[PDB]
Amino acid sequence: PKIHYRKDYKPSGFIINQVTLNINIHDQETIVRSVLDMDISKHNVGEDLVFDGVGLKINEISINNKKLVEGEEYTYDNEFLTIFSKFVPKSKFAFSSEVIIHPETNYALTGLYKSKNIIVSQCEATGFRRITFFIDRPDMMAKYDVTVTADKEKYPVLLSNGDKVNEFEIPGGRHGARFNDPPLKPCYLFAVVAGDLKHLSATYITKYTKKKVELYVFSEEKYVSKLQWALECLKKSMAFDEDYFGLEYDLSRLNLVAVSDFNVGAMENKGLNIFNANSLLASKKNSIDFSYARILTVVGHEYFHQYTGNRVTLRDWFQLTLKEGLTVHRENLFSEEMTKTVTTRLSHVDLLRSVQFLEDSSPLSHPIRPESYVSMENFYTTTVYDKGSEVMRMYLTILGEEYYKKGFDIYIKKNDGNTATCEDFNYAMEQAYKMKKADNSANLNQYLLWFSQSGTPHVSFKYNYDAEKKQYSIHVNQYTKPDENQKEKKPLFIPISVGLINPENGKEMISQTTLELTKESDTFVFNNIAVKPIPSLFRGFSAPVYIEDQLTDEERILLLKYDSDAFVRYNSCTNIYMKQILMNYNEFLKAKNEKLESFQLTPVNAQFIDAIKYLLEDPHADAGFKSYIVSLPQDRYIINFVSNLDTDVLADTKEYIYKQIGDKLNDVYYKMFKSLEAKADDLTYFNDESHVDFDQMNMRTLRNTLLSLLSKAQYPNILNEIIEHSKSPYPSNWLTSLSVSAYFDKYFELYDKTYKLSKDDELLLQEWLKTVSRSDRKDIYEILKKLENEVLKDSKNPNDIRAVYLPFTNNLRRFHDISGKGYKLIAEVITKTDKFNPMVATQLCEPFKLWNKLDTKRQELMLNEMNTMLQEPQISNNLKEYLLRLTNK
Ligand SMILES: CC(C)(C)OC(=O)N[C@H](C(=O)NO)c1ccc(-c2cccc(/C(N)=N/O)c2)cc1
Ligand SMILES: [Zn+2]
Repeated sequence: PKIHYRKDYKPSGFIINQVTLNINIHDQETIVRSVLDMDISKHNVGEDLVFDGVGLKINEISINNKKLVEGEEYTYDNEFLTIFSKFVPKSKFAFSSEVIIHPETNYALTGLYKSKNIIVSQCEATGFRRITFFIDRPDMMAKYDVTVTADKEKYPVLLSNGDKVNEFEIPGGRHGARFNDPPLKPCYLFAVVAGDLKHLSATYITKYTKKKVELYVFSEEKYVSKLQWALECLKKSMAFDEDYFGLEYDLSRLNLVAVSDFNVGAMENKGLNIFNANSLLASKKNSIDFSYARILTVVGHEYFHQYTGNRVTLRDWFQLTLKEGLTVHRENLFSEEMTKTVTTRLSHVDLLRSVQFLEDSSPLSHPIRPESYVSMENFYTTTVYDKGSEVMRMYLTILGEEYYKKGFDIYIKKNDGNTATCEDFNYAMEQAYKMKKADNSANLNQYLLWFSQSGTPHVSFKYNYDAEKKQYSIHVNQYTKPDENQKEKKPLFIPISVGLINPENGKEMISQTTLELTKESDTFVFNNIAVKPIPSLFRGFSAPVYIEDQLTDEERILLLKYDSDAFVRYNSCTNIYMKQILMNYNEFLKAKNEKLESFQLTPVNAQFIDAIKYLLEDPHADAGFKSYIVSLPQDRYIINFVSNLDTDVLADTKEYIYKQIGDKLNDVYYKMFKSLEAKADDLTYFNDESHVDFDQMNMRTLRNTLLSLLSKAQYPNILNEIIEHSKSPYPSNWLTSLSVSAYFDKYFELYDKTYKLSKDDELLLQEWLKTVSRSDRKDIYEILKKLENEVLKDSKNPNDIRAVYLPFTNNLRRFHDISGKGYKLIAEVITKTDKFNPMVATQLCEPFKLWNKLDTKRQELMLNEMNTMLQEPQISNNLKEYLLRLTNK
């Protein structure tokens, strides 16, 4: 297993100036002819000419139109094509080859493959080598001339990068299309699409140069009615980059294409963005509410790549976070601006502190710029993406909006058209930092540690207030636990957005302030503070850290009710919950360990419950925010704070706490559920696909959250509501009716009803599968078997497989069954999947990421299944490398 180190980057000894492709698609095979106009670089030392090439069937390879002979002129081991230096020209030459590939049987969805009746490519990161020979790395920039030929009635629409410069008929019912793309690009941005595609279209006129841009969104004919929202999102995306960053699109046309089989959400191929259907297609009748935020995010994300990734590209894959962290950040700014709801920011903090914090304390922990990799197909992590985005966001927090826009523009203008590294971005940010602090001595050298240091920092606080002096002090400390990446952790540049709240009237006591913590510890002093304040710390979650506020629950309740920052309120509620959870947890744990016949539990803080009621009953309070405060922290967030977690005890803890709050607030819950119905389920714009109300969807979220709480509590005659709910036109509602009916005998009745509603829409059925998978059923294992036999079968669609199993793995009490049958089940699915799609197989490994955090019994159970998987003879390099690192081998 070859290990690539970041320190070992060297430019190639070769140059590829021009690529000329002929891709001829037939039913049983695809013939790929390629001419590479190449040259010798200044770093050449007379080495062999080595091309990447995986799974290629060689018909003929040549140098300068002279046929090459296999044996003494070249060798091919199905991974590398080696041409011995003796036969490699000393100056400009042409390499050519013809290979046969097989998209119809390519189930790994990398390279060229067939998704239902659409031929589609996916080349990032190392997929182009599966199509033809190439030096498959992002710093090999080349021009592209691409011709695609196929059967006309099966594949009337042909697409590739650049301008379509020719269309022509071919004897035998075939046709061809030529695409020339003069600007240089890395090969991972190459794309080709063929199929019977239908489209929606629009023309966008850019803000400053008034350039006309054609916008096309494609899908199969059956789902062409689900394309409208996507087109709107694209328009919104183009406008935002124009308005915020002053950046326009530079090409004449942009195509968006949905396919049913895709490993991730989407891909940013130049002028030809390719989407997982679930991240591009939606209609109000056939999609749940989450689809609309999802499409906005993903469409936006791939668009923003056009600058941060496509025009300014990567030198090497170790710089991945430079285009991904930055593009996610750009997407967050976009989505927060589009939704105008505080839950947008809250949701991505919620995801970070759950999933990413878990990864960062796991054996898989890595910095956002790793020092090494084996399998590139394991490189695209929540750390690189989501922690990366938070690191990119901190630049904005530190600099402020004005100087950030300055710094960002410096980055774009200086690096446009060439490759870049993380240092290039920090440099640009540093220039703005100098201008902001008004001295060229200031620097951001320490900030670079955010790129190299792994692990989540802990930030803790202590306070002093001198009433006579009117002087307030915040003593801050930071620490990162040592791991396998750094034995010794260094202090980071941590920006702490703070406010001081007067507890007597809830007013701000100081102006907007961002504390710059650059040492292991510091003391921040504030003068003329009239009264002892309650500190509002890390507003907007200004740094990706563990926040230890050391506040009393009384202080937290006061912030929850009266603070101005949405995150700090949400975090205060979170912190109150966590304290309660930890307390009830080893009360239950002690009772179990000591086998007590009787024991006591500490009740939920009564004033806390009162504060929740206060906020819920406030008509001006945000519905989305409301849904968060009545929900306990994610299981994967809680696990970060408990050693040897007994999942049964945690389940009992959550049950007690939910019941405690329910016993006091169920009447309030029911009252709100009924009073919210009118506005939440308003059908006024149900048939307007371009009208999306994120506030209204948040109202539905609240109703479905409340209904779930009421159903679990067996609230009087709540089954009546559930039945009525199932008749709602909104899928979010009638799918909710299915899941909440799990606590009643009408479950399988709604099972059949909702299935009949879902079965004729590919994406809707997958949402139905998710709903069933996450149903709180005691017979969930029997139900899964039913899904496998009657619906899933031997589908290789990643959307189907993920829908059936992933939500189930979040069933705390059932997936972590002490028999280990849950671990056994998913491991079977992983091994089965690994035989045709190694990438999705590692995705299915996610439940195991916390294995060393559980109780000793469940640790062993999980470790056994992982070792069983590791011992599969046909295990992929992909899965093997992942499980080896996860199990510390
Ligand atoms: C949700 C979000 C937009 C953040 O991520 C994606 O939907 N896709 C990411 C991305 O950065 N898009 O711009 C993504 C992640 C991994 C990959 C990827 C990496 C390595 C291999 C493959 C591949 N060949 N899949 O079949 C795919 C492609 C896109
Ligand atoms: Zn991306």
